[PDB]
Amino acid sequence: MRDKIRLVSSAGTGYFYTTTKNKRTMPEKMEIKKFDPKIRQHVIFKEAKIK
Amino acid sequence: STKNGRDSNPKMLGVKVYGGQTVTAGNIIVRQRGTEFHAGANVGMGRDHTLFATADGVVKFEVKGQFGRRYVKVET
RNA sequence: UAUAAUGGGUCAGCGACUUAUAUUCAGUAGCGAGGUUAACCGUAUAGGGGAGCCGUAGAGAAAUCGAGUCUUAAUAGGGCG
RNA sequence: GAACCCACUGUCGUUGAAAAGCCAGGGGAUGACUUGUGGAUAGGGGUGAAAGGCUAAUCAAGCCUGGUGAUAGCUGGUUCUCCCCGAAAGCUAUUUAGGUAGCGCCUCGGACGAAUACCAUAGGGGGUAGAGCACUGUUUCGGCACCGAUGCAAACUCCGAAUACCUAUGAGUACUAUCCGGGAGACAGACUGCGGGUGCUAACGUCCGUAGUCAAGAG
RNA sequence: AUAGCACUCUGCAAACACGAAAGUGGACGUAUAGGGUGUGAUGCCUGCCCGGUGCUGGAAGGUUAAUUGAUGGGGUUAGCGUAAGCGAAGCUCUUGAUCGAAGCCCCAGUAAACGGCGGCCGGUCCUAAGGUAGCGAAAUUCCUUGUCGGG
RNA sequence: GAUGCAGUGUACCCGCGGCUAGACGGAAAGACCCCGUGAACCUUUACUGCAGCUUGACACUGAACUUUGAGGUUCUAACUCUGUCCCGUGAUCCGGGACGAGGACCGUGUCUGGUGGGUAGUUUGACUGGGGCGGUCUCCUCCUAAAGAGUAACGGAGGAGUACGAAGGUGCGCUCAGCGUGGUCGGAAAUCACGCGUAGAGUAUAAAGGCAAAAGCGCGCUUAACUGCGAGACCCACAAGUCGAGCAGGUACGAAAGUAGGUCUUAGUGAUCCGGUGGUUCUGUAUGGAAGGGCCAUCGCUCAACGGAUAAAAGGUACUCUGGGGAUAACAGGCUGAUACCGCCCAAGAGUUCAUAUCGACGGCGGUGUUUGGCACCUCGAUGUCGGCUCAUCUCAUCCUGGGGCUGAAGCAGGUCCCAAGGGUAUGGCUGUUCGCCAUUUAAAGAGGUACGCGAGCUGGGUUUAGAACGUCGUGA
RNA sequence: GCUGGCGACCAUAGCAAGAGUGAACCACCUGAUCCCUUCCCGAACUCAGAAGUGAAACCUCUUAGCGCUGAUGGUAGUGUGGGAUUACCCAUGUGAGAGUAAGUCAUCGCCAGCU
Repeated sequence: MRDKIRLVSSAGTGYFYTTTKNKRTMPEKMEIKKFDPKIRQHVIFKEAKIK
Repeated sequence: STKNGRDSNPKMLGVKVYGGQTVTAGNIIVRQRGTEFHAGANVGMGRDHTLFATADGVVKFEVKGQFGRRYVKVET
């Protein structure tokens, strides 16, 4: 089925979100703007292994 | 051996506050699977078609409009 | 259950909700913002012995604060007091 | 074929003369034979030409004493008197279904009184009984899938009650309602009427809803 | 149970059994002996299958234990740094390269080892192989009191 | 299934010899059946240990020569001898001494891999019109469900254990399906144009409730599929679950008023424990650190017997045992009467013609309580039997004998129906039989009830304990 | 008394057929230069304008044609008490659906233009 992934803040705070993804239709790494409560700003979040 | 024998848990739907009763803001008026009743004045609608009151007042049911829809509203 | 469901042949004697410790609630008595000693000593139910226990303040996982405290960027809102 | 060693058939005996026998018949009877005395093998061990047989009238693990007053959601029993109140056999969960736990129902104490109920009036939503064919299916006869007549439906509805249920106001009657604590029992129900599923419109049948009686109630 | 038959193990401080050990039986015996297993005088005999499990013999290929401890990463402090921070040695926590047997995987033989000896409509599929002699309504046959003959 | 209840019939009080129909007679807390998170013993490719057997490493354990860390040859001094001789000694034990044969092997201790029903402790679910076999166990939709909510059955029907970075947000924009005309291939039905009536289309997916500000269908830009919360409600044993205006911060789309805390909604799920990863102004066993713990976020369940007994578990008992149940089965009784048997109504037709002498299709209505069944009310601190023997008693739906009506009744016989229960009503062969077939009789060899009459009156051949064998099933018990 | 816009209401108010309206308003109407526009098209959206027409369209009027509304009486059902068990009857209260008579070619409010 759909695999689990983390989206990690690019500000270096360590904050992250979790979501699912279809690996077949989405081979590339995901990148999306999200809110970061640690710095209270919107920044880009990038995909990472959920481990 | 039968292939039947299943059923789902009850959901407790229906009208919770009838015409003439007084409500406070936030009170749930109708629980409904679809939109059998529509939201009138001072009444809001949730993501599952629940109708709730947004102000204090008295509940009132009616039939209105060109489609003959059933409306519920709150009079302050 | 008259039951054709159980038990008793009859009499006399014996035969089954206890004891210790801890805890909670209710009565009752003493003292009362305080109450009370344990082991022990004591020719000993007395008198000494205040270590300790309960009550007198909560919040928070905790460090910490304290009639407030926790969460939160927030003195906003909210939870326990 | 006698003694001796066995135990194939039948009668009797069965609180026997006898906790395995008597009587009449039966088998072996120089052999893998019978028997006396004294020794050896001890309990998950012994011995067994093997039947789980025998091991002191006890054997799919001897007897005795200790652990020991083993554990038993099971069965039985539980002893003097009077006064007041008074249930349940349901829901949920359970290696759970004849056990138990929380809630529902009982009782006692405290707080607090009309916040409670019956009835009248006023407001309100419904999709059942009945009915119908406008949808979904199904049905008969005509005309040309449609048109005219004609029926049916728990999972059809253009319709649609009586009762039930919620709220507000009010007279009269009544220790009513609610909150906080101590103690429970109960969680195998039965029949009758009404509305139904199942069964054959069978059952003192079975499973639900609703009321009465029994349970726990005599005349 | 039995005489007879067969298989198999045992080279003697025998295999095997009892026992914690010492030791004892086997046996004061020595493969024409001793233990285990199956069959059961005698006559005629004793068919096919080594795919499975077991047993026997090979292989040094793959896998793997204790032992060993190469590398890598942390903790701590002398010192270096305005500070952040950096930081040898010494102790210490951890990681785990290399070496490493039997067994197992692999290859053959063995049925008087445990076992197996078919299906679906002459054909076909599938097997390791598809029942030889002899016997058969039987201590084995449901249908069944099969059918025929004798009494 | 009544000596003791109701109605009624009969009956003066009390022994003795006999008898066994009843006192669900006495005897043994049923052994069959089921239950208990009972027991014992047995089996195995159930789970988990251990003995035994076996492998390697280290120690006891030494020396001298070789070859490509390992292998080889030789030696003796550790160690072995259930080999010879001598002494203790009068001794087939034992010890010391002298030889001989072996020898750094064998063997033993610690550690370690393998094998291991030899032995040991245990497990092997529940519901269930008895139990077993079969099916089911959690979630969603409809009906049953009696117009609020809720409501059971091994009642009637269907779905789920997902999908999507767009199929989410926003601004702007657009309406389906069907039929009829014409128009190349092209038609039943591809696309084009124009009309008619009309929600019958669609909504990722099952059904239901919905859907014009469309919740249906396109395009541009985007990440609100955000962080901290949250007045107030619904539902509810708990644990859980659901809706939500509004406030603060940072965003997206619009000129703007504004809309957005995933998708029309209701299924797409798993508590606690134990661990893993990121962050942290928490703690840190003398002190400074650190290890470990806490808090916030997140990962590992067909724990599907889905409130999840353990990290880890199958069978046999006819060799059996204990505590219980008539809460629950097999026999007989009871209720019922689908089935069974018997009777009646209508009558197509058959009967040379003629429905009704005698049969009678398609349909309909009852009776009985002899069959096969349904239920689980009595009995599990016992109601203890398939057939035969002995002895019976009642019913009539009559087998014989008796009396009659009709006849397709010449006579003799026969057929059918009505009345009638006084009496009577076979012996053998085969088989455990009841039954059945067969042989020969008789006026006839009737059908039923009585705990399928009768075992405290007899038997014990069958079934149903423990022994043994064959076929077949199982690895095995 | 007409026209336009925005509401109340949602068929007694709707459909259908027939007939009228150009002074103003509205509607078609001209072309496409700039703003803007079509998965192509000035067809729609948009801009710049009045040479033509009330043809179409929208409004207004007439008609019971289709549709819609709809009594009274009776029948079915039903709460309480009683009598019976193929699901009825009596007392008392309540009372449909269908069908019949009949009705209907709506009625109001705010603002702005023209007579």
